[PDB]
Amino acid sequence: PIFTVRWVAVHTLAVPTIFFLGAIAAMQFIQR
Amino acid sequence: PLGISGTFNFMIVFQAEHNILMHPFHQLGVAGVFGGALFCAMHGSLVTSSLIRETTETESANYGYKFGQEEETYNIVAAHGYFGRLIFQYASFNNSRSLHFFLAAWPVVGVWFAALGISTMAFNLNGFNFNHSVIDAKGNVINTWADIINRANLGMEVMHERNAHNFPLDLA
Amino acid sequence: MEPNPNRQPVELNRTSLYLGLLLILVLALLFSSYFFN
Amino acid sequence: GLPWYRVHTVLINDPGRLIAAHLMHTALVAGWAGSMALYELATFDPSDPVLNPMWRQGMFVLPFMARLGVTGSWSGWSITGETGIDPGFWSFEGVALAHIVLSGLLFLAACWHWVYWDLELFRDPRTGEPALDLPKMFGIHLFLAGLLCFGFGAFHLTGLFGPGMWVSDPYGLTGSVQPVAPEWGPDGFNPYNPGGVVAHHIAAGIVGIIAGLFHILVRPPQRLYKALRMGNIETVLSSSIAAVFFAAFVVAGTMWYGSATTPIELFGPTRYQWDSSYFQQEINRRVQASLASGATLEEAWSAIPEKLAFYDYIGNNPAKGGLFRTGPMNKGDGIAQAWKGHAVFRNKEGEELFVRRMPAFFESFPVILTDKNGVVKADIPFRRAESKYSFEQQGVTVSFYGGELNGQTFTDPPTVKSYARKAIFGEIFEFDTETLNSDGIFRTSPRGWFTFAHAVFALLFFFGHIWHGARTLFRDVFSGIDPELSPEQVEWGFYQKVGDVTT
Amino acid sequence: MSEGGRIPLWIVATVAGMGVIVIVGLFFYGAYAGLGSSL
Amino acid sequence: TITPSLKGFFIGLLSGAVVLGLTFAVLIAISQIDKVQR
Amino acid sequence: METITYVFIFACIIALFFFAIFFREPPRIT
Amino acid sequence: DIDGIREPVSGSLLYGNNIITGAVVPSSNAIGLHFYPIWEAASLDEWLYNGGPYQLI
Amino acid sequence: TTGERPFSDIITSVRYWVIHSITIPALFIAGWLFVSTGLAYDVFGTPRPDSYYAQEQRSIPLVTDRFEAKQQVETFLEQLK
Amino acid sequence: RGWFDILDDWLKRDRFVFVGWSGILLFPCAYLALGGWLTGTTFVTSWYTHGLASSYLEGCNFLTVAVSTPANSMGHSLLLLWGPEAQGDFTRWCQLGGLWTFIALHGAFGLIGFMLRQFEIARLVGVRPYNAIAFSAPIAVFVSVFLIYPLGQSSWFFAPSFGVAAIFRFLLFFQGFHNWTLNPFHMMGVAGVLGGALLCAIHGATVENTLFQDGEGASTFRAFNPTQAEETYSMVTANRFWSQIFGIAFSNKRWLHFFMLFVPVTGLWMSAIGVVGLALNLRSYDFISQEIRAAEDPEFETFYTKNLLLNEGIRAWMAPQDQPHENFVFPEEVLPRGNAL
Amino acid sequence: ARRTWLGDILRPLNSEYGKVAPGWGTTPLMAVFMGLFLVFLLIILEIYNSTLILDGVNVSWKALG
Ligand code: CLA
Ligand code: CLA
Ligand code: CLA
Ligand code: CLA
Ligand code: CLA
Ligand SMILES: CCCCCCCCCCCCCCCC(=O)OC[C@H](COP(=O)(O)OC[C@@H](O)CO)OC(=O)CCCCCCCCCCCCCCC
Ligand SMILES: CC1=C(/C=C/C(C)=C/C=C/C(C)=C/C=C/C=C(C)/C=C/C=C(C)/C=C/C2=C(C)CCCC2(C)C)C(C)(C)CCC1
Ligand SMILES: CC1=C(/C=C/C(C)=C/C=C/C(C)=C/C=C/C=C(C)/C=C/C=C(C)/C=C/C2=C(C)CCCC2(C)C)C(C)(C)CCC1
Ligand SMILES: [Ca+2]
Ligand SMILES: [Ca+2]
Ligand SMILES: [Cl-]
Ligand SMILES: [Cl-]
Ligand SMILES: [Fe+2]
Ligand SMILES: [Mg+2]
Repeated sequence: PIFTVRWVAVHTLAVPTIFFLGAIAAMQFIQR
Repeated sequence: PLGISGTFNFMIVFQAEHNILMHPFHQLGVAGVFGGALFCAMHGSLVTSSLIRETTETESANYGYKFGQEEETYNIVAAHGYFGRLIFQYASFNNSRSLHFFLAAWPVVGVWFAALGISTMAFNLNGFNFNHSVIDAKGNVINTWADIINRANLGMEVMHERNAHNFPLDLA
Repeated sequence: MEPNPNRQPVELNRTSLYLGLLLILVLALLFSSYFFN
Repeated sequence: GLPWYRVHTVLINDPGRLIAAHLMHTALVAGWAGSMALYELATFDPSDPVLNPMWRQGMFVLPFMARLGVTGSWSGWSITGETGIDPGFWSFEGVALAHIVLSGLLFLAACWHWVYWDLELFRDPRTGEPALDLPKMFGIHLFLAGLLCFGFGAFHLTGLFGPGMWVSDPYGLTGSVQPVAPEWGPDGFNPYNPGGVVAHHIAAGIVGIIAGLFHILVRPPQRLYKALRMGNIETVLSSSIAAVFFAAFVVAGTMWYGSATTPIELFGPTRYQWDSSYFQQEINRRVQASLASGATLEEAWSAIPEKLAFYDYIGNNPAKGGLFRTGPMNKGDGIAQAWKGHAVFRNKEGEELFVRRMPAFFESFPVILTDKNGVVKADIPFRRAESKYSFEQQGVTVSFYGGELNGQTFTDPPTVKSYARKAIFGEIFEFDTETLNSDGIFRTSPRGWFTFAHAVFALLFFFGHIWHGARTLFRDVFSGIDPELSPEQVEWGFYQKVGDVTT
Repeated sequence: MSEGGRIPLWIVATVAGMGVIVIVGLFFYGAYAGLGSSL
Repeated sequence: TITPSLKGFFIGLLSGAVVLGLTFAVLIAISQIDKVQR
Repeated sequence: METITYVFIFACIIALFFFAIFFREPPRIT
Repeated sequence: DIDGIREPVSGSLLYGNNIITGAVVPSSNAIGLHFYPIWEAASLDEWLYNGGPYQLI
Repeated sequence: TTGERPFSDIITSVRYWVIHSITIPALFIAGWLFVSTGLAYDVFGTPRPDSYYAQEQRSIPLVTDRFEAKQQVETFLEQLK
Repeated sequence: RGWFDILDDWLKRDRFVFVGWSGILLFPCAYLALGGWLTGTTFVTSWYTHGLASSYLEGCNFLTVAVSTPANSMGHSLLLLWGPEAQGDFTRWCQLGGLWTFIALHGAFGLIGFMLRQFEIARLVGVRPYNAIAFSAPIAVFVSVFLIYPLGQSSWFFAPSFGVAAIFRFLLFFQGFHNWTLNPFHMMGVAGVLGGALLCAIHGATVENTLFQDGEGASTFRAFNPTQAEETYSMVTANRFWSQIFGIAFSNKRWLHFFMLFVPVTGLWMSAIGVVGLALNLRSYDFISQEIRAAEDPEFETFYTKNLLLNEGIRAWMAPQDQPHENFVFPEEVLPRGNAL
Repeated sequence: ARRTWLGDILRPLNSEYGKVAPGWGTTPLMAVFMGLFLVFLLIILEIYNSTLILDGVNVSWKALG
């Protein structure tokens, strides 16, 4: 189980980003 | 107008009638001059920071450079090393020609777009309009910051050239 | 009296004078409206 | 030669002349205090501490003299408005004179230390080079500061041997210099408790003495001496500048929000006292207490002190000024003469109406009158053609209770409107605008001006800190980087640990 | 297999870019439908 | 005795202490494992 | 006197342009 | 008369401006985009009232 | 070189895309469901389109009390039937 | 030997992402400021603090989303999650505007962290710390605009909110209430920023158009070598050109680059000073002479008084919705308006 | 350099330039005090801010009568 500073730096940004993009995608289909 | 306060008048009325702050070309213009300022300070401070030692403590570092000298006056490798460690190795310019081209291109293109902003809002293709864009399930308007901007713009609109309009719409 | 060894000559070259004067005169041209108010 | 912005660096290895220069700076500051005091005494009008106190008169050092117990003139008056007082030598004039003399003496000492710069004291016994043992100097000076801090707390502020400090009631009506006991409970850390100021100086004094003795007797760790460059006096300049901008931000803060050490009778009220209608609330409380006790309206409002009413007026709000609107507040709205009394507005049906107050943000504000529930009942229209709430339509009248207009009622729309216009500023006053040729435009108080100067100076001193810290920690390279800076220290791959050549 | 080069970088770029286009495009569609549409 | 805001103050204090402590325990551990050979 | 001040300062600035251009310290190649 | 409504706006130092408020004022709205050189005016006084300097400059 | 393996070696590697063709759609779908199931609303306190006003009310529920602001918000939410 | 030295070793390794001691502060605070802003703009409302929608979730777009300031009633509350207002409730914390002080404070400490990084890397690489020094200007601007300015006003509410349209509103507010364009400190700011952009452009272009031919390619970028001793462009030809075109020219490269540091840094610092004045409403709002004359003389008009009329418009038409806590009701008849409009 | 009566008296106070304690010395103790100081500053800040609210501590002009 070997992480690196670069791996961590990359993923603390990339993982939320994909999650959020899925969220915002979904939001495009909300109707009032 | 050819004056300081006149310039501000022009700007405010422009915002009233074209919502230029919400126009992407003006936004690119801002990115260009903010960015220009930033990169100005950046280049300046990096080159300054890697000047090769040619002077003592009691003289200006500038005497370390002689006009017309053939050798570069600073350590571009040191400068690059610093900047690459500050961000990451590859956002940095090791090539001075590409660097200086970027320094020319960023503000020049940004300002080109600023000029095109004014020159197209000249034909009344205005900034984005999101007035009452968000509505709730009943139909009530849910204001956003766009709508507050609209209220300010309205203030400007109704007050400008207070004796010049006889008809309800300001069509020019 | 022993002369002080910490002394140092001072310089202002001509280009620095022009820059300085420009700075002062342009600052003055800017702030004077506010001084008269 | 030296560039103009470096001329003073000739002092860095000349302790004697450094002391000379510091002496001269001290002489200049002391002299400025003396002169400023004299100028203020030459312009200050002591005849009305109620509607023309110092903070209306653009007074800046007078309140600092008063804060610590100097309240009287050799001429017989006092700032609390007493007569036939004998202040002793320490009048405002005495304080001023003292600072002038101090200035002179410091100037002379400066001359002497400048000429006799080459004292044995400044030489290192070993190397014979100029040398200041900064860590021990810090000890000595800390100890001194602690003794003086403690002494100021335990003797002066307590009145044990000294005058005490300015204190007042929560509405700044009855301020005076009083001895103050230390507060040793948690309320000592209440900014509005003077007791805490006293306790602070006592405890922090003691702590200063103890840490001073420590810093006298215990050498710095090698690692700290190296890391902070304790051989280099500029390190002391960097950290001292940091401490000082910290202090400057703190005094700007407590000047703007208020504390036990920024009383409203010396510096004027706060912007927040207006935001929350602090004084209007106390005024209404007193009035209602009077009514409930069987007084008439005229009596209840006439029982309101002019001083209190004056606090409830936006012309005394320090957030109503202008950067280039210069001079005393009196130069704007005028020299306040008298409370006109409380204005009660009524419409033709006898409903009492309330003028909407101007918030500090607004240079100008409309005139709008509502009932108790906040429903619009009257106003002054911009466009007249579809007006529904004009004073003429709604038959608005104004009656005054207390002050100069007590018992009077006005019904003609122009006058009613005029007083309404004034009512957006809070309580209404008569002003002398001819004496100073006042222009009618609000100016800030010394509370404002102090806050401004010190916030700005703090912020600039942050740059000072950054600059001199950099110059300390980068001394080796500040004439340029090593001519042969190997392409293995600035490039990647060559070294494991950055900078470390042995990896 | 961590073998670096097995998938041609131009194909990766093309696909990824097309993805970006798709997602932004969905957001722009969203500006005209549902919440934020003014309708 | 202890007000809710004082309780909260202690909670913040401790939260920050735990965060810094964990950070430094981890950093020190990693640095111990991953030693710079000389 | 305000007008005279504004115009004075301006005039001095133009003068300065003249000296800074035509009476600059000449650049010299080493 | 910048907006062509006989409401003249003062821009110069001698007519009550400082450096911050001063301006050379844009030509009159009654002119619009018409070319207004000095010689189209009946006089310099007319020319000045209508913002001719702005166009020249 | 910095010591780690080049990114262009990774994003062109089969292993990378084996991992991420799973993890990326998973994260995406997860955020999607964070919104589509309405959880986001209840986590951040964001009004649904039917929840800005009670049916006949037309005044913003502006917080006006600093220290019982929590209570005030709870009250505003109760007033939505 | 010694955990401190070991740790220092590890922090300062030349990895892809330099950590350093500075990173211990920088990375968490920066990450939390950024993450806070993305979280807020994506999911969080400003209904209870402003009466505004402000997230993608509510239907805002990139231009209109924001993390908004807390309600005016919060004062200058630190609004900590565990504080007296939120009492540990994350949801109410968001609703009460907690994310704004979260982002402002983690952001401040982050900026501190970054400048510390600039120092640490300068020190480890062996160069002078001018980059840090220059970063003092972004610092001054952030601290004065996001901290000092609202600290001087009634509450955090009047701080800038973190969003595009929100910031635009901040601009217009400062025009309408502060007459900020008239302020000589703002003017110096503008001169430093536009002058900076000018120097960036002109310097870049000049170097790129006085290049020596150092290869045969028509694309000239390849003809440069990082370790070369020679200047890549002619300072002499550049100097002649600008001397003949503009009348004056740089002749000292070191002065040129220091000046490029000096202009925008000095500009931003001046603008910060002006904003500090505005914290106290200490404005450059009026020229008293102008007002005395205009008050007495209904035919006296300048661009200055015209602009004041615009400002009055802004304040009246924008204040009820922009300052909801004031509960302003401005009947139609009191709204200032010119003819017809 | 010139000796004086007072220079002679003061001499020991400026004689130990560069003298240091070995190693880390009292840096740990110092660290502790700095920590306590940070906590103190946090306390008075939060009290002034009304984030920390104490019995008998009224942070108002209405503190004492
Ligand atoms: C039990 C005995 C006792 C008592 C009752 C007091 C009482 C007090 N102390 Mg004292 N003190 C004591 C012992 C005591 N002290 C001891 C033993 C020491 C160690 C020597 C101190 C050291 C000390 C310091 C350093 C300070 C006090 C201060 C005070 C006052 C706090 C109220 C206030 O107005 O804060 C207002 C000040 C604050 C709330 C602190 C602000 C902290 C800032 C935010 C840190 C960041 C600053 C940095 C520059 C960033 C700014 C950025 C900004 C622009 C956004 C109060 C009179 C404070 C004071 O003098 O106020 C006038 C103060 O600053 N004391
Ligand atoms: C010799 C003794 C002496 C005495 C009794 C006075 C008395 C006075 N001075 Mg004068 N003054 C003096 C010397 C003196 N001065 C000198 C030598 C100078 C030139 C530097 C001045 C320059 C001066 C000016 C410019 C002014 C005065 C003013 C005054 C009056 C207000 C005092 C005040 O508010 O200070 C407030 C003092 C402080 C807030 C002390 C700050 C302490 C800091 C925070 C210490 C931080 C460092 C320390 C090492 C921290 C650690 C300590 C440890 C215990 C923890 C008062 C009558 C004021 C006045 O009314 O003028 C007419 C005024 O404006 N003085
Ligand atoms: C701590 C500083 C300080 C503060 C807060 C005060 C406060 C006050 N003074 Mg005092 N005063 C001071 C120091 C101070 N003074 C000093 C040092 C002197 C000697 C010069 C005086 C002499 C003095 C006199 C003679 C009088 C006052 C008066 C007053 C009152 C009105 C102030 C006013 O109109 O300001 C106006 C402020 C401004 C117009 C702001 C100036 C901003 C400068 C010009 C900006 C410069 C920018 C720079 C050039 C840019 C560089 C750019 C470059 C780096 C690129 C007010 C209580 C008046 C009073 O009412 O007394 C009864 C009064 O008559 N003061
Ligand atoms: C305790 C305060 C303090 C002290 C003792 C020093 C001391 C020094 N500074 Mg530092 N500095 C400080 C605070 C201080 N600084 C602050 C607050 C800033 C930000 C404004 C700086 C920014 C700074 C820079 C950028 C530089 C220095 C340099 C220096 C060194 C040479 C100074 C010189 O010859 O100037 C000579 C100055 C003049 C001949 C004229 C200056 C005129 C000024 C700009 C306006 C007039 C102000 C007026 C006279 C006094 C008002 C004082 C009051 C309002 C505070 C010297 C050790 C220089 C250095 O490192 O050299 C190696 C250097 O380059 N300082
Ligand atoms: C180093 C990085 C760092 C820094 C500087 C900050 C700073 C901050 N955070 Mg953030 N945060 C961080 C990382 C960081 N955070 C991380 C990793 C997370 C995820 C866990 C968070 C999640 C988070 C949340 C949810 C919140 C904050 C908040 C805050 C603010 C208030 C914090 C506070 O009051 O602590 C108080 C506690 C301390 C400062 C601990 C001090 C410990 C002392 C020094 C120990 C003393 C020991 C003593 C000397 C020993 C003596 C012995 C003797 C007694 C015998 C502050 C600006 C709050 C905020 O932003 O509100 C708007 C908030 O709500 N943070
Ligand atoms: C082609 C697009 C036109 C707009 C951008 C043009 C870049 C150059 C314009 C700046 C001129 C500055 C003053 C002259 C500065 C100067 O002298 O530059 C010189 C520099 C180097 O010249 P060379 O002679 O080596 O190469 C140019 C020719 O000789 C061909 O080899 O020119 C270039 O690098 C041109 C590259 C353009 C290749 C396409 C660029 C695409 C840019 C895309 C931007 C899109 C932004 C959208 C908004 C986000
Ligand atoms: C010798 C002697 C003597 C005498 C002394 C004297 C007489 C002194 C005086 C002194 C003095 C009388 C001093 C004064 C000082 C002052 C000053 C030092 C000032 C300064 C100022 C400033 C610095 C300012 C600045 C500014 C301006 C100008 C504008 C606005 C802003 C500002 C504030 C920045 C005796 C007999 C005692 C005895 C012994 C011997
Ligand atoms: C707050 C808080 C926190 C934190 C959190 C976090 C940390 C988060 C993160 C988050 C994140 C980290 C997120 C992200 C997101 C992202 C996004 C959302 C993106 C998008 C993008 C886009 C949309 C793009 C665009 C573009 C550009 C920019 C340019 C190019 C073109 C294009 C168009 C592509 C905690 C828990 C501590 C506690 C509580 C509070
Ligand atoms: Ca529906
Ligand atoms: Ca008059
Ligand atoms: Cl207009
Ligand atoms: Cl019309
Ligand atoms: Fe360059
Ligand atoms: Mg939508």
